[PDB]
Amino acid sequence: QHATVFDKSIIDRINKEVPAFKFISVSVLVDRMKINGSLARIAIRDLAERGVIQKVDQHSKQAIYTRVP
Amino acid sequence: VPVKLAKVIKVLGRTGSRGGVTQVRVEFMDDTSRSIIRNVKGPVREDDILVLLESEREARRLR
Amino acid sequence: MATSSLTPGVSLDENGSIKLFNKFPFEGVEVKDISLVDYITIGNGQPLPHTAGRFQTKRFRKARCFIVERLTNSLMMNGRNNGKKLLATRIVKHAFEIIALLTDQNPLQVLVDAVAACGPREDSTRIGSAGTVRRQAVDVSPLRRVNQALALITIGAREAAFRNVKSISECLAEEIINAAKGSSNSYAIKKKDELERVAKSNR
Amino acid sequence: VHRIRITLTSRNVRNLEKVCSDLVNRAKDKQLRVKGPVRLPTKILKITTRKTPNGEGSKTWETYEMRIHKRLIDLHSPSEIVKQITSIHIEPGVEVEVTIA
Amino acid sequence: AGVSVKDVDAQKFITAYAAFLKRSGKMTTPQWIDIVKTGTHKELAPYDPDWYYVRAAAIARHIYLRKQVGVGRLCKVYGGSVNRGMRPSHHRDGSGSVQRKVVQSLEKIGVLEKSDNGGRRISQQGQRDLDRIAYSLLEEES
Amino acid sequence: MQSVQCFGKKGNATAVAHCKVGKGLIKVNGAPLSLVQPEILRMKVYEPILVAGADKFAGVDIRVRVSGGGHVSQIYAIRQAISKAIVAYYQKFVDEHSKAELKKALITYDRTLLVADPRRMEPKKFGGHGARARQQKSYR
Amino acid sequence: SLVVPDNFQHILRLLNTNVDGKVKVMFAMTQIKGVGRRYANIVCKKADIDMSKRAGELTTEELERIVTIIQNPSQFKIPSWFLNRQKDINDGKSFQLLANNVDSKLREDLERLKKIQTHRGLRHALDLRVRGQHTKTTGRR
RNA sequence: AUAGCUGGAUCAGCCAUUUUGGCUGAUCAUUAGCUUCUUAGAGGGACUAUUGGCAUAAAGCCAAUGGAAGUUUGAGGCAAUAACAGGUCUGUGAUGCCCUUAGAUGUUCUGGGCCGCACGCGCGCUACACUGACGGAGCCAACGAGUUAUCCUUGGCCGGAAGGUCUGGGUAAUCUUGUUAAACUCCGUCGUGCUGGGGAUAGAGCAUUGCAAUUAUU
Ligand SMILES: [Zn+2]
Repeated sequence: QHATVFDKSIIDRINKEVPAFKFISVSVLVDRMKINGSLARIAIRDLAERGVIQKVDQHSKQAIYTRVP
Repeated sequence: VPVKLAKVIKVLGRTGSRGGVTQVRVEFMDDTSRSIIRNVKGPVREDDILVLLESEREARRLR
Repeated sequence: MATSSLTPGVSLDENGSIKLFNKFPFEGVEVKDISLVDYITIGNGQPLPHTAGRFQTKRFRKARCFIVERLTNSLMMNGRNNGKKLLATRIVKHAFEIIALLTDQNPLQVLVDAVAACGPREDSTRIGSAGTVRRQAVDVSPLRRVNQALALITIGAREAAFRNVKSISECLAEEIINAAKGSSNSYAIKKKDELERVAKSNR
Repeated sequence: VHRIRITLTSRNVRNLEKVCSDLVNRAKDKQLRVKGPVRLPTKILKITTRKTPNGEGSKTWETYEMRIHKRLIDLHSPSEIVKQITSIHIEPGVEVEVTIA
Repeated sequence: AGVSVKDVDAQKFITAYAAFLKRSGKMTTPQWIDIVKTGTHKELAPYDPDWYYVRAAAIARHIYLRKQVGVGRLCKVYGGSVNRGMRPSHHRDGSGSVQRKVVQSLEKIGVLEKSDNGGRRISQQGQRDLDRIAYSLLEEES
Repeated sequence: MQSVQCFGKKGNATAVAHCKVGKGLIKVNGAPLSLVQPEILRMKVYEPILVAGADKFAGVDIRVRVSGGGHVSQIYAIRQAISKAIVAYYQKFVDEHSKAELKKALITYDRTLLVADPRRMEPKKFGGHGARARQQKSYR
Repeated sequence: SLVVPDNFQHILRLLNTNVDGKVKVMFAMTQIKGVGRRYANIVCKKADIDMSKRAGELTTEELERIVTIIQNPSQFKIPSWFLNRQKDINDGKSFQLLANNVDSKLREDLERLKKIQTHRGLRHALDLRVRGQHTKTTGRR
């Protein structure tokens, strides 16, 4: 099972854990943490306007993102 | 040491009860001599490379 | 130079770079594992894996087919998807770019090394005709080696991604990278070892 | 002012061609804007039925074909020449019809 | 530079024209705001509540690309495969009421005009708006 | 004047072109070559353009209409139509040796661009839905 | 995009049924008997509540207004052609079906069809299909 | 001119435009000449030519350039010969024999039916999920059919596309019809759990077809 309680920890964790890896998508974040799917793409969309992640090629199922360098 | 590549240039025909196994004459590179006959389960054409481990079998035919 | 049409410079730069792959180089990749040359068209550069041509008219016409195209053809399994090449091409493209993102070397080189390492060397055909119904050790041809490697990789990817969150492209990429090197975590390599050990046992 | 359109529908290729040749030759004997033959797409009717009178036997289906060929001809002939050519163009197996307006 | 919608991305243009129509906002959508599934082929409720605007933009572009568009033609081009229960899927047209409502709404806006030989045609204002929105989309990159 | 015409087919698909002298303006049914109905089927259309470059295409204006066939049939038809239109233009209006080198270069890197592709589906025979596939026999 | 430190109060009893706490509202409302998919979507849309938030962050006012709208659908400009029951046998009006009432409506319809002793009634008593289906090969075990 | 192309009476849309226009086209029997693309009468074309090799250096065989064509160019049709104690006397005013014929094994009207089930056997169909489902949007084919009283359907309008409304196109590559299909693709959700994959199964109203739909046509 995957937790979905917004206990103020997930948002801070993902914001400080994005630089750990380069490829960010629903398939890898499920392995990374117990994410139920909604926050999986909501967090990525909310971090898109920030300069942390750079887009490469977006698709309906998934979108490709890379780190700052 | 067990791994030694060899070459096959001719075929002795399609053998085997079911016909799915071919028998061809082999020829090693490091030794131009020592021509052996081995049963190959795959389709073999002229001038094709073979990889073989148990180099001392000298198989004649398959029943 | 440009015309009224947009004509993006990516295509022009690709043509200048001796028509490399979609996003990977073509000049500098060759089969390094011995005993599988003259049967994989690594040098035949094609912008897309798909090629609607004749691949079965001749006895050995299959040997000149593109290795990526043959793998897409192998991925055509599961008659639910028998005939959906666009899905297979997208999955292969996503797997290849993920491999490039993971490791810097050419994903085609990863692919060629994976199929070469997976390809069985010693098999065991059945004598039949009742009796002891035993089996005898037999070597196999390079073309059948590629066929076994492609089938084992595809069936392993389908089994791994049959019921899981991970995508089919990701599972295929994981299988290819795990088969290109020796890590003992590849289902295709396990079947390779199993076929070898049973062949030596009945030899 | 008075354009005569005649039909050249039939199934026998030889007899429809002979009728068409006859009227075209007459249209060339007397100049009437020398409008030549016009060919229309073939209307072929395909029907598939069975061969066995009963239900016993293998699944065999017979397909029959029925095709007809149409041609149209436009002429500027007067009434007397039109009635004359129709009188001489009486042939078996050929159906003709003239539309005035 | 003589730019038309032929050299414009399809989905991006549809969204942009939907937003441009949203600026005017005079569609006056009917009572069935979010309950009609635009025909029998569909089987659930749309997840984008603003699909009326994108539909109107799509019709305007469709009438620009084509000559005449009717209600029956709109149903056959915006229908889809129908899950007829356990039986194999077939193709059925959509509801004509929704398509007629959008056509009437667009004509009230002033983008579609009736013409002879049946159907309708694209208005002069629609053609001018199509050209200007195509120019704006091409020049949107500074 | 300097203009030719040609066509291209891949079975039940046709694409007839009309070459002309110009300075580009290359399009495929209104939309340019860049914008087509599919996205993963773009390099197939781009296959003959990149081989000879765009400098040779800077002196030609061609618009090709496509009608019939599936998506793959259409993209093969249009790329065949543009390729044959270009070689027809360069056969009739520049040196024969230049045409020989262009055709040979296209032949060496040819995804059946120039040569016709006689691919057809065999007629369905009675006894089963498919031409060769048949209903299973209960054998008992 | 939304406030993370929000309020959560697990599940609550509703119409003698349990609504899931940490579950998307579309999924949670299907747990209520008599609720489908389009019905759940339209009632929530007419209730005017944010779709992104799940059922675990709802407040008392929003919960009460949503259920009251469901209790009285036709009064809140909900079209009557969608309603499952129109021109009820007993009520004579297009009454809305619920969860607790359908827990006894099925047996009420069974007694309605059995007391008057139809052919459909004996089919229901004998547990056979009522429509003109076939059971020679199918309808077994 | 029962279909397309161009010129031309025929006009609309702006970045450029008063040599500075590209484009979609609107009408095309208002008018002219042409079939690359539509049609069919006749045809041409390949015969394994052409060398490179086997086979008793015949009959015959393999590979390759050119070409469209090599498998007898492909796929089919008619198909000698006799055999089944095969099927059809419920297609057949095709029929021999047995039986019946008035209280008819004759004609005909109504109701029940061939579809009636605690099962065994078949031929096909549905999903067992993210390769899917839902939702929007760009759109890409062929073969075939239709009214003499009574069929195929367009257009404005009402609707719960299930129907009905009125002028109406069509005796026909002129009207449906260019059967703008599906599959696919751009984007968002369902996140992996027999759940929004899958609709077995039960109930309430809305219409056409049919003396009329119970044993729910659809
Ligand atoms: Zn009969």
